[PDB]
Amino acid sequence: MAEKQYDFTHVPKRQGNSIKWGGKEKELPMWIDEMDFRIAPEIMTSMEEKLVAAFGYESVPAEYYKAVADWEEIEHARPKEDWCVFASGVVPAISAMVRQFTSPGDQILVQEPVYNMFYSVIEGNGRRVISSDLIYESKYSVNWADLEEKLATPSVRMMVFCNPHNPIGYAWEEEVKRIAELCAKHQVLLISDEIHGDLVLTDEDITPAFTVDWDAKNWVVSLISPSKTFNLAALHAACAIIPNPDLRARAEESFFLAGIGEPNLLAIPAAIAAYEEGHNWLRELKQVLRDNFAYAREFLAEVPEVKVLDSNAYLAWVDISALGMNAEDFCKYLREKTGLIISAGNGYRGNGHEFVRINLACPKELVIDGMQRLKQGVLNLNN
Amino acid sequence: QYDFTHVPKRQGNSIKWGGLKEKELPMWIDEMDFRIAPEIMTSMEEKLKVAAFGYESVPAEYYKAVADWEIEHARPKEDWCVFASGVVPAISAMVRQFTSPGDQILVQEPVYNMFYSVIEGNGRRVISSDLIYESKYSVNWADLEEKLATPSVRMMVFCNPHNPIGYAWSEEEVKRIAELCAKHQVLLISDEIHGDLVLTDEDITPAFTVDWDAKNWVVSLISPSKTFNLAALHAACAIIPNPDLRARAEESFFLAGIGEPNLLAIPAAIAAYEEGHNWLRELKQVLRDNFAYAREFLAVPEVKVLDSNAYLAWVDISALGMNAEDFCKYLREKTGLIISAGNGYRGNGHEFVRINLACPKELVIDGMQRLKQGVLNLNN
Ligand SMILES: C=CC[S@](=O)C[C@H](N)C(=O)O
Repeated sequence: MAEKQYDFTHVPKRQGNSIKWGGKEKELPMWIDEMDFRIAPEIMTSMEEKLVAAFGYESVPAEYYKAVADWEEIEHARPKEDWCVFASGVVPAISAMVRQFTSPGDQILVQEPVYNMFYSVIEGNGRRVISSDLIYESKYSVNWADLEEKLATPSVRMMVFCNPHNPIGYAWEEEVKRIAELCAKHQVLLISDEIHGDLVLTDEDITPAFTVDWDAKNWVVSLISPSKTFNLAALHAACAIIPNPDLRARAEESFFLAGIGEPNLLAIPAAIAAYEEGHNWLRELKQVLRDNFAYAREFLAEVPEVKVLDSNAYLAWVDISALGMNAEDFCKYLREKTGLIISAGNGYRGNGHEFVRINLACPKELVIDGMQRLKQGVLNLNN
Repeated sequence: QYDFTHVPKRQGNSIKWGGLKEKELPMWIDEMDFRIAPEIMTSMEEKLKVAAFGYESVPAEYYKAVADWEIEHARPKEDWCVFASGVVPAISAMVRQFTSPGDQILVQEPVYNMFYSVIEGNGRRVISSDLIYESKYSVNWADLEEKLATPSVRMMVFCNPHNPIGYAWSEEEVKRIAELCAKHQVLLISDEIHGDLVLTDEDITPAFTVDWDAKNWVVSLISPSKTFNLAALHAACAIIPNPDLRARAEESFFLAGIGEPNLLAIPAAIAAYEEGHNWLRELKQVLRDNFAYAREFLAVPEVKVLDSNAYLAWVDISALGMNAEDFCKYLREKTGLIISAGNGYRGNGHEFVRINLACPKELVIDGMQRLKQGVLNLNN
């Protein structure tokens, strides 16, 4: 092969409070959205240098927005640094922007099936989910007429738009300006969560919503973070990109009010290192991930009873309807007999009750064992 | 056994130290100029070597560390305990969950200015039963009960030990307040983030210790952040005896996005609560020393360091007849010493300065001379 500068073979050893690896003998979790790779050693170096030995209150330096705008220029479209505001997390920032830009009672449009934490922060904040469901016929599709009639609804004040879309792994262009343009037209804030934007495995690119014509650029917020990209979920560093100057200043005051406007001790130095010294680690990763998807899509093509969707952005969305069993029970039964743990599609709503989600961001050895645990689980049902 | 003489060299984005002029001495904002406990430090660099930082739950050891630590004071039941990334944000979330917009929320002015940000910024209304200032503050118990009895007063933010006065309330006072709140079905939020830093052996009585008339109406908030110089760790704990109250506050932490620990919060905090007793014992001796050196030097008799039993020195400048802000502004100007104006704390704060003493005695030396220097140029 072409020798990889960095280690994509060795599974980090987590402490016992890890959600993914914490709490049975010979069990294999591929459900929760975090990698099983060591982070880039260039980020590790930045973290270690910061650990000054006194960790008092921290401000957000102009060097953070500069690394952010640079990464987005080099890897995708350069935002203005003035557009940027730090927040400690994507979902935290959404939740605060729900509380800031909508009222209790207001509806918030999503596209089911979608990341299950969207429902929690909309419903838990006393707003109401409305969905222009995604049409499934081995691809999903947008019922645009149904999308427009929901946006025009007076009580529909926000669209939370997954770009690219978890869990179907779909990277939306042109579709994104339409969506922006329809939001603007009906005066609906478009919140573009782009947390998976860097992990497009095809060289299709994501279209950040902040790049839309000024006709609609005043109705958009893009959210990025290094977190899913460099395996730093617990770093609590994200970035809202908000061109409308009043919008942005109001987002920022609510981040403060919520307690998610100030960086923790490593959020600044590690994020800057990722955004400025992480291109080469990512490019290599993307080769390991492409290789894992190929291996998995190919092996499942041994299990004809399931149908993987055509992804274009590391999670595999797998159609298990043929087994004629509910994904919650399948995932339960599959676990108890094989020790493989994958995430049932129920929680993602839409047609999720027919699907399962398998996280392939792990060394190939675990992709093999995983896929084959899955084949075992299927074989036992037919016997 | 531990270093309290050399000031950590911060990166450029420190609030306290970032972007200061030459020859400027920051003694205003509440973080220390000491390196942290090596045992804490250790746990941080071990966690880092994991080299992958995905989602972390809160382990029961975190609540056991917290209960064991509370040796220092009172043992909360481990089930009562709920992680949140910080004290003020959990105050912010409990305001939104437990009151309605327009409701009133009672402080005892003068108090820590962040209490007004979270009360007013959430569209709630501040009402104060001012503490009666007579070189010390006292409580008007008649006034406090009338206000708590007002139907639109739904909550009370109680600072215990009370910042900026530096006063750790009596077991008597603490339970009397909890009885009145419960009498009048007002929720009592006990900010106890300074409880580990009472300089006298006069220990804090955490609101969670009050008995079952009123234990159902209390919430205690603690945190290693002030004690161990960890404001950027984002690790804290709410102690909430009432379980239906506890379950609700927990879902409000999760929606605010403060209910989940960062990559360091859990192991550093467990390190602090399990092994930081000796480090802290030695910190407190450094602080009684600098408090001692501070009051004797100022006794500047036109100012009055009033009796603090817990490291921010609340200094009365009423005899110089100068507004705190205009004073602290003029001080920074000619002398370079930066100190917190009392105005932001409301009450009678505009006649007081707050002075941070958690720095090596040499910086305390330099600051006190600077302050005296200032007081003399006003008279020339
Ligand atoms: C604790 C359960 C919710 S979990 O942390 C959300 C995560 N991105 C996932 O992939 O499920």
